[PDB]
Amino acid sequence: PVEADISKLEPGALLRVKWRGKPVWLVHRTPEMLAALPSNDPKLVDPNSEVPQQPDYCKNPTRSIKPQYLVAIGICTHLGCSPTYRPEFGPDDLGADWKGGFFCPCHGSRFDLAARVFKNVPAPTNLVIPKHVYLNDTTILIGEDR
Amino acid sequence: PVEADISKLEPGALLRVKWRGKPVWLVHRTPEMLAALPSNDPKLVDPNSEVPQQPDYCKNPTRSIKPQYLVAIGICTHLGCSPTYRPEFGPDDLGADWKGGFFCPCHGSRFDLAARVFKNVPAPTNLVIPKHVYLNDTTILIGEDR
Ligand code: FES
Ligand code: FES
Ligand SMILES: [Cl-]
Repeated sequence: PVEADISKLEPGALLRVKWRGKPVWLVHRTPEMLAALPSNDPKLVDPNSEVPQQPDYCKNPTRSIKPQYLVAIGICTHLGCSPTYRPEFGPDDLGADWKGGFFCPCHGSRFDLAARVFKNVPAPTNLVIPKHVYLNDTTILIGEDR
Repeated sequence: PVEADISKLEPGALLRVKWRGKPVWLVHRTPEMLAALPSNDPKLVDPNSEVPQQPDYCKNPTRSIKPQYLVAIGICTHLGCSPTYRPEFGPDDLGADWKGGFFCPCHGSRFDLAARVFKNVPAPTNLVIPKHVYLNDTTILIGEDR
């Protein structure tokens, strides 16, 4: 397992740590980012995380233990590129209704800020969330849980 | 880093985990084993761990964070063989005054239960102790400390 120190992870920032040769992202979500997540539901493939792409303690609307932080494996579920992080709302290239999320540059799959995949892109499932647990408020252990 | 679950490590037992290609041993020491350590001092090369073969939080008489468990890399400091674990006191082959420890089969180097090397053997230093930290009472994370 690897320890992720989020003590300096500012609002909207993304921290990358390596685990089992894979990139693990930790995103500090703002209330604004969180407020828009439910609105994505109708446009998502698996808004309720029914596909087991995460431990049960992350099978929820924000796919996380705490709303303030998203923890997920930064690998596209289509073929494995690493998606770009696009937290800004409504950029011209992604559409005015874009509420922040991730965009895979290899074949266009899109995921929201709970790493849930949108309908009709090559990726068929929400990004994988690894087992993890908070050791304390500013330290998340990735790879193992209680 | 590598997690070592010592929840089932009984008194006197030794757990082996692999870290960076190296064998890491975790030994559950009994009070009897601990009681005998100071007596080895006069016969040891570096009883106070002056040679930096370990992190500072292990630079002490039991070369460990807690007395109950010894954590060390199981590689002989002489030429690299893997020492045998000999916890029993006074076996005929090692001597009646033997208080438990390690015996390297390749050229006879001896180390005590704090992994400290005895005088006049081929190995010149105490076995290396890797950086590590307790995640909780029965879980040790090897390869990192904070
Ligand atoms: S690898 Fe991500 S859209 Fe194909
Ligand atoms: S390698 Fe251990 S005594 Fe030589
Ligand atoms: Cl081994």
